Amino acid sequence: SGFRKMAFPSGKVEGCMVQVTCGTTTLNGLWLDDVVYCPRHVICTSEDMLNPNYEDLLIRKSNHNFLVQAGNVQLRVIGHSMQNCVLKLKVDTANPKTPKYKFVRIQPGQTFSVLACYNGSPSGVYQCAMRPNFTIKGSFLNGSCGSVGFNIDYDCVSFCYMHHMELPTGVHAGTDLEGNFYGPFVDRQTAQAAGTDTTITVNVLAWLYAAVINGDRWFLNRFTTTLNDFNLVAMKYNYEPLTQDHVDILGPLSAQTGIAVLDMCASLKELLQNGMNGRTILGSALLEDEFTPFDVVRQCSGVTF
Amino acid sequence: SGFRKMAFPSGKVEGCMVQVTCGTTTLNGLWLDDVVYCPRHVICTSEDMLNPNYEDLLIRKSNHNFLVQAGNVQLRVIGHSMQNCVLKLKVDTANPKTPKYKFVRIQPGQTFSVLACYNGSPSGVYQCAMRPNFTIKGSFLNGSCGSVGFNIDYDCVSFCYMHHMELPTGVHAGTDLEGNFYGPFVDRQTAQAAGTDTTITVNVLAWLYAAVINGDRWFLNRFTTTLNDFNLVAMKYNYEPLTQDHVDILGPLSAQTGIAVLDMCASLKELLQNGMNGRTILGSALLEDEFTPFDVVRQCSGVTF
Ligand SMILES: *C(=N)[C@H](C[C@@H]1CCNC1=O)NC(=O)[C@H](CC(C)C)NC(=O)c1ccc(-c2ccc(OC)cc2)cc1
Ligand SMILES: *C(=N)[C@H](C[C@@H]1CCNC1=O)NC(=O)[C@H](CC(C)C)NC(=O)c1ccc(-c2ccc(OC)cc2)cc1
Repeated sequence: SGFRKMAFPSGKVEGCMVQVTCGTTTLNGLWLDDVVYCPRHVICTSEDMLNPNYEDLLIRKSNHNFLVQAGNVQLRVIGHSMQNCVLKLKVDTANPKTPKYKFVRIQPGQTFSVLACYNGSPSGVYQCAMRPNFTIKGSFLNGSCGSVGFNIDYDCVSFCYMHHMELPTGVHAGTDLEGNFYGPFVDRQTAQAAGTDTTITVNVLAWLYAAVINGDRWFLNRFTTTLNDFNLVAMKYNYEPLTQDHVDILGPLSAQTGIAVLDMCASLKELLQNGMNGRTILGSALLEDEFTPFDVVRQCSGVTF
Repeated sequence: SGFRKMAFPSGKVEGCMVQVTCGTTTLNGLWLDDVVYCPRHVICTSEDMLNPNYEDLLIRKSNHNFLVQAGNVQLRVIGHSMQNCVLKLKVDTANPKTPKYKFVRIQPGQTFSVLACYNGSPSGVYQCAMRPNFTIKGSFLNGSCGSVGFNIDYDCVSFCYMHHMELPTGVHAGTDLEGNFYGPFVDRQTAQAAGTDTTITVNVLAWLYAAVINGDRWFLNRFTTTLNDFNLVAMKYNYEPLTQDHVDILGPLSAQTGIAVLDMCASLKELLQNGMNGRTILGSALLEDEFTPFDVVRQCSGVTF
């Protein structure tokens, strides 16, 4: 076929989104069993987010101060607690649409689908990678907080991300579903540095394998290299160094296409220091690093759920 | 925020996908009310697709020759008919998950979401434009036929596409939900020409507006132009000519950003004949034409469903 950035089907996550209102602040919550999960800054006014003391702010809130709405039907809140940067609301009704689910903390370079939501209603779905510097390059307007990132394994939804804020550079930051931020970020309206981002080398190689499978072969060169030699050029171009663990993850793709990983590194090497000369690869004029080796295999093998 | 290629949430379409088996051929069908829709080449063997006589082939088929499966539950087929290149199977049960829906035939340049499916099970979702030459640049493996393209307006699903085949260039071709192909294509395994594709000019301009809204402004130039002058360069670069209808569609974006459409054309003009000099716009080194002016407004205004 061809190759597109593909999100997981979002139906199972759609059935879990609700609207959470505290005071005049509304955002999105995730309703699983009899618990609703949402960012704790739902309790902040505009003035509060400059420097919030979340413990002090939450003490002024009671259960009935939290309005939780799914569709035109509301849940009754019978308990609340704050875990790290997330707030957990105990409701009197278990979500009849709860899928089989898990909470996972992903690693940098891994990918996931985002269901962007407003007022508890789904708006769109897109695919994201967790950058090495633990930001994501999303698309998020005011009110999008509480939108969640997830993967699906057959029938099981692994939630890995919930959106909390945008950085000065315009990239996005958030937490796992236990409320622990990815990266060194805090939920406060203050200027925060993400630090140098780097290109996910193993993902770029997976994509070059995807290119070969789909007929794009012009970049295949006549050289080879070593891991240390390639990593010398990786460092110069802000690419993650490649390890034997990464070569092993690329192994299935190597063995299907007959191109040794160190040969694919030599092709990438020449691309890095000679550019693309105005050509394209899989329809892009840049090297794409937001497909994992697993994503490539899924798309080229037609995995279903 | 930022700007990504965004698909509609797919939950409403997920509830409509089934598996259709005739003989040893299996593909995807769309179950709406008590009718299942699927490509008519479900009735073909491998040898049949070289030169099929679909009327002759279908006459040998009875209702009970069609196996329709949703999950581990099956539908009983009580009628069949062929409309253009689609087959309609009447079943004894109306889909309890049928959304409010409509069948629409889209225009070239319009966009839609694709729910790629295998064996009746959803695999992923991505966003597509109908090219001016009536192909789509999808991602489709064997067994993906019957996967459908759609848009969503609040609660109503507009089905516009169902996948039938891949072309020699690797692009994809299919029908509306009445079985009429987009483009000059036929459902036969024979070499077919799509003809010269061209770049959707109004979509490129919408994306340049999206860039300005999201902080990318370097391409804003000091020149202007006229419609005829711009179209002279559009023709040279295989861009659709721009009409007053297109300027009018761009009007809301013009009036929000304060950039006259003819000024944005002059910037695009210089980009076309001077290139991007190795810079990027919204993270791309190419001019993107698969966002409509409506898609830009939706993403920058947070439309929900
Ligand atoms: C959830 N509803 C929103 C989602 C964000 C809105 C716009 N795009 C988004 O991703 N979350 C919030 O508004 C956050 C609330 C706090 C309590 C975490 N805050 C922020 O998203 C935020 C924006 C900007 C800045 C910032 C940038 C630059 C400088 O100096 C140059 C200072 C501060 C901080 C926090
Ligand atoms: C549905 N299950 C598939 C989806 C396609 C499979 C692989 N990628 C796809 O999009 N549909 C089919 O296989 C079609 C059945 C007929 C009856 C429409 N046929 C084709 O998809 C097809 C592939 C290739 C060619 C072809 C290409 C080049 C040349 O000469 C250079 C001749 C023929 C024709 C049809």
